[PDB]
Amino acid sequence: AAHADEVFSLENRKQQLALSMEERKQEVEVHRDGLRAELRLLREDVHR
Amino acid sequence: FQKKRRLEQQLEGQGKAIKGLTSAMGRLHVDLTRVNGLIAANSAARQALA
Repeated sequence: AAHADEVFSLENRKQQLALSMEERKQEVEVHRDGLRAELRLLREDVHR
Repeated sequence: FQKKRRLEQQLEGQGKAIKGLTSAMGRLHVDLTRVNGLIAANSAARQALA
């Protein structure tokens, strides 16, 4: 029972780490996308 | 003769109890082996997950 509890806790922590990583990675993805949009608008303005 | 018959009946009762206890011991020994195997498997799983 003790071993099973340890294994179950480790599996929960693994899955939660994976999901939190997915969330944070998407957040940085959209942040970088916004930075890229600002970048391209700046480039066209400076070229004109 | 009544006394002898009664003592005999007690004898077969005790013999049946002995045989039942031996059967229970065999079952519990099998469960011992199975549980220890599960212990080992879950220990390996714990190391892998860590």
